[PDB]
Amino acid sequence: TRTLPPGVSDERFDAALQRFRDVVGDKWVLSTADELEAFRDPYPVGAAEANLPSAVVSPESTEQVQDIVRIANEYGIPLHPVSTGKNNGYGGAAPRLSGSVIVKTGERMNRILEVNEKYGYALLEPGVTYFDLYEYLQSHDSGLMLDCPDLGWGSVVGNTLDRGVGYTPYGDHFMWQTGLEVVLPQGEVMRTGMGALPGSDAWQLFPYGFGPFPDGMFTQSNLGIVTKMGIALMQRPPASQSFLITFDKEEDLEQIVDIMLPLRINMAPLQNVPVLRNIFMDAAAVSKRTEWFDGDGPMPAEAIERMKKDLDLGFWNFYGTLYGPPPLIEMYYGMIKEAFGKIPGARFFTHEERDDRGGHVLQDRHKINNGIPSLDELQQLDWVPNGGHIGFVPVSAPDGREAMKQFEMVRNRANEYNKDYMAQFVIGLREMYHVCLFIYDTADPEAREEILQMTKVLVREAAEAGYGEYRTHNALMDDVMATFNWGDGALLKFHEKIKDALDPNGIIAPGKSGIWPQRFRGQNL
Amino acid sequence: TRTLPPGVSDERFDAALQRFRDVVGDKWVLSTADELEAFRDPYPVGAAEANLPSAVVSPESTEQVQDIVRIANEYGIPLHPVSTGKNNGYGGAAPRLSGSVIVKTGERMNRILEVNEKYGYALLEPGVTYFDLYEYLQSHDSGLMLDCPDLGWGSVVGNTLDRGVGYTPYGDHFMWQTGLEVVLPQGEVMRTGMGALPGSDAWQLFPYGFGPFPDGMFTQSNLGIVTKMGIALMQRPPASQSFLITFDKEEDLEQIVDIMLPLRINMAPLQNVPVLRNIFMDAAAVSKRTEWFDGDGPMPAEAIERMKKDLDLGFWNFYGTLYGPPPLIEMYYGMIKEAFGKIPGARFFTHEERDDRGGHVLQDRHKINNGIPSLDELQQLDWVPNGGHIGFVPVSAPDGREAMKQFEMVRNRANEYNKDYMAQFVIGLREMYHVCLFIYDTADPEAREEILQMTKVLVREAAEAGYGEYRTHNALMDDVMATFNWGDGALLKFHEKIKDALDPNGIIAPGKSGIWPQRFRGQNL
Ligand SMILES: Cc1cc2nc3c(=O)[nH]c(=O)nc-3n(C[C@H](O)[C@H](O)[C@H](O)COP(=O)(O)OP(=O)(O)OC[C@H]3O[C@@H](n4cnc5c(N)ncnc54)[C@H](O)[C@@H]3O)c2cc1C
Ligand SMILES: Cc1cc2nc3c(=O)[nH]c(=O)nc-3n(C[C@H](O)[C@H](O)[C@H](O)COP(=O)(O)OP(=O)(O)OC[C@H]3O[C@@H](n4cnc5c(N)ncnc54)[C@H](O)[C@@H]3O)c2cc1C
Ligand SMILES: COc1cc(/C=C/CO)cc(OC)c1O
Ligand SMILES: COc1cc(/C=C/CO)cc(OC)c1O
Ligand SMILES: [Ca+2]
Ligand SMILES: [Ca+2]
Ligand SMILES: [Ca+2]
Repeated sequence: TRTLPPGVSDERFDAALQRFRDVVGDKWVLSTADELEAFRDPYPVGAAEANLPSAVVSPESTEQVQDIVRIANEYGIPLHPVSTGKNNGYGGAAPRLSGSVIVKTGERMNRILEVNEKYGYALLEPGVTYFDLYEYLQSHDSGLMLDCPDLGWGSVVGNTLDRGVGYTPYGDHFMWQTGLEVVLPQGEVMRTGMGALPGSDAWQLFPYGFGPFPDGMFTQSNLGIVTKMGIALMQRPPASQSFLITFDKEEDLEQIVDIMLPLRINMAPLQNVPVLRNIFMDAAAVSKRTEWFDGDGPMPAEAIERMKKDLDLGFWNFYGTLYGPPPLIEMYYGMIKEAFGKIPGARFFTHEERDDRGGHVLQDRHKINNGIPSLDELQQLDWVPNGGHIGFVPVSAPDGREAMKQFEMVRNRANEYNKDYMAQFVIGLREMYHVCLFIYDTADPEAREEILQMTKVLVREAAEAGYGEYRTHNALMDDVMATFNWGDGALLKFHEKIKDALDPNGIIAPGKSGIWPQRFRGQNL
Repeated sequence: TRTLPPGVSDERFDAALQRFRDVVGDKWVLSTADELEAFRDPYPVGAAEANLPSAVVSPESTEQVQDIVRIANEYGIPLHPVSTGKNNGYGGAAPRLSGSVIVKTGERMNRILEVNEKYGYALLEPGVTYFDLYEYLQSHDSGLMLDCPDLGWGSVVGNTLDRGVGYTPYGDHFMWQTGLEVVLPQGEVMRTGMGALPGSDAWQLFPYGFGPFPDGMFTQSNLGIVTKMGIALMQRPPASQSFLITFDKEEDLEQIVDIMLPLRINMAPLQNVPVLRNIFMDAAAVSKRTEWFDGDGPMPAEAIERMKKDLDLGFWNFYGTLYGPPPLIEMYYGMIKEAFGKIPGARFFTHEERDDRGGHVLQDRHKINNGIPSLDELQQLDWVPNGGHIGFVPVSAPDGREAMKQFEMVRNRANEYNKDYMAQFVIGLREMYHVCLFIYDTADPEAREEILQMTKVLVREAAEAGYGEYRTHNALMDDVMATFNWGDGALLKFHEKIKDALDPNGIIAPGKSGIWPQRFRGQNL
């Protein structure tokens, strides 16, 4: 065929593409199947085609984004805005609504607009990756550090707008977000916070501004195209130390979480964001499945014990990092060794104590936790051939028995659909993100379908136990919004009413987070 | 004359009140001149009458709130929701729009719904004062501590909904707000975050839920009536120590702020929210103006010197608190002494070192910063007869020169309108609230008119320098919103579209933060 926006003829789409070319330059409008292939989900879900873009437009300026949005309103073209488009696990760059035009802001709006060393912040355009920001801070001998997710090729801005997270004390990216500039769905531009007071220098010093705080309405959202975003940057501490605790039993998870909470809730001695990764997650970072089990179905217990023995890891591996003067590091590490020492079999290693293959993960977290971006986690996709992943991430109370129950519910479905269960518990002050990566052969349509069906059952199963996900893939967005339905869907009704108010023609990423504007509500897609 | 809602007849109002009576009980609907006098602004601003309530309704439950809002929609009666209604300095309980009915949620909805010791949170109704919650924590041998403003008789919820602040590490109340329940302007009820997932234990554990993050839109806002709100509660540390640094010269302000920033930006050694108060603010807390000066206008230099000598305080007095094991306190306090000691005339005191009258402020801060509510600061209102105050609170970069120019700018105008300039800088990580309390004789019409015209001038002057206010009085909300006018007022136009979409009848607190629903837009008020 040719992929087209819903309701839009071949003819009117050709016209609108030429309007875009007049705004951005012919170079920067892609509309052919060979050109669009790189903007498909690199980790596709389900057997069938889905989430197909009709074109890709790369603007160079806030002004060009306005003009793009005006043209889109004139023609009823839907727009999916991305920064770097690296949302792998949740859809890649692909739109939720098939036929949408991707607006890749970060291809050319990729400039670092300010890094302020005195007050510790940055003012960024969407194309700035973590690597770009790191090389800038290194170049200018900065005293600041950034906060990055596991992979460095994403966007500081784009990750924030999906409320992603990293692992330093500044790991809640949306919390340290300060000021943004946004083009609203009919082309008007707006600045939040002290940016709305012209001549203020405090756009990136004071988040709230005056009046209703709106910045949160542009995260996991479709109320506009963000063109600038500010973010706080932490001073680098004078030293740091990273550590691993290996735990032998699957059932250790309960005592691990329970001892952790008192050590974490006051942000000391667990100063950073700890991660609790199972042996499958760690083995996937350093080895192929076939090294351990070349056979059929779920991995047997003896192969698991071989994994743990060969890598000298446990079933549960705790990674953390301490910052500050060396005496403060010694004391805190002492408190952490005494507390988790009560769990029989716990073994402790610093980042200076492990140079084997099993310690490759520890060395990678020691980078990530010190604001040094990395791609070594890509090695996880070599667990199986042509590997891809989807993120199933329920929220869990920092309680041992609730975690244990989430672990068991998920592994039981994992086995049923013949998929390994790799887990990374990402631990905040009072909440945990229970990251379930399902790694699968993207060239196998049967595997792709099992992944769709399995995660659709897990969304439902988790919700029936009172567990929701914080973030999800294009293919699960409707399902996941449907679980947040207290008061006969009051939350969704709220978002719809606001969407239709700011977006009367229904242009911006329809269906993002399950939020469709009037003209699409009631169809399949 | 009877105070009536705009456009509502005497007969339609009387029917509407009776319907209110059928919902909450006849006891809980005040409407006579005598019953209303107590709900007028206790610190009135300007000579003229303004902000008059037409009635006060006191609901017992969320369901009654819903019914109140439905009746209001049917009769076009505007509703000013408040919790305890002690927003003194900003209007008290008085509505922005005269003729509004106050919905005082806190009078009967005053119950603590949950205090969770393990995860450290509260779930509260709007009527829970800081004293009430402190009493609960004391009776239950709680290991938690709250965070309170200077006056403990206000609402934890209400203060949060105006983005008020306290002085412990949890001093940013909105940040630690986690979950709320709200009756939207047409009577439907909604829960944010994990509260939207039926059966989740995580409403007060994970703030964001899924999809766009809305809770900020209900702060300093008129998009609904809030009926429940959660907030995180910090663990009480094993020890604390408060301290006072006195600085001799007016001109020291610049050096105090510039030495302060590097000790504050990493939240250590300045772990709490330091305040920097001037000698008038400290004298007003412990003495009357006439103890220093009886006569003509601004206070002369000899008299200021008498206050400093008699109270053993400086012109600028810096108050902080340290928390933790005594080794840590001592380390941090040694760092604070070594840095600020570089300013000639700096003098240092811990809370155990001063039992004189000048030390009463230090001892009050020592309570506040340890989560112990107080009404001692009410004494500042005895500076002059029939004392009242208004909060003019521009935001400042944490920069000595910026602080100095704000100080000079406000003092010049204070002099010009024959008022004393009481200052309390409230110091965040990257920003300062420059609290300018103007204390005045509320019974004197010319004094009230001076307050109105001086602060009108100050809003305009500050914004011409690139400064805005974080919070303001009823009388200044249109002037302050008007300064945030980047891109031809994009911010206010964004808020009005949301306002008109969730409040089609224009019911909830019209004019709050200068946001007026369409049916009032264009008129005087
Ligand atoms: C092995 C692996 C590990 C991972 N680890 C982590 C981790 O530790 N933490 C984590 O957070 N994620 C993690 N992820 C997920 C993903 O890699 C990152 O979150 C990634 O940074 C998101 O993609 P991005 O930065 O390119 O954002 P984008 O793809 O550019 O944006 C994501 C979404 O935000 C919205 N958006 C983006 N830009 C705009 C804009 N200008 N205007 C409006 N809306 C916009 C759109 O909805 C878009 O689809 C991991 C993924 C994998 C496969
Ligand atoms: C001497 C002095 C010192 C002060 N110090 C401080 C200080 O340190 N910190 C500080 O923050 N303030 C301070 N203030 C300001 C004020 O006294 C307090 O902030 C006070 O706690 C606010 O009043 P309240 O808690 O009763 O809230 P309320 O008056 O009950 O509510 C405040 C506002 O929030 C909104 N609101 C409240 N409840 C609801 C609801 N249920 N639904 C919808 N909207 C709602 C309304 O717009 C309402 O007017 C001070 C004032 C004085 C005079
Ligand atoms: C903490 O959030 C995430 C962490 C991770 C961590 C992956 C490491 O195996 C992945 C994600 O999406 C695919 C996330 O959203
Ligand atoms: C920090 O916020 C405020 C502090 C204060 C502190 C007053 C102490 O004199 C007052 C306010 O409004 C009147 C505030 O909004
Ligand atoms: Ca338990
Ligand atoms: Ca009923
Ligand atoms: Ca300076």
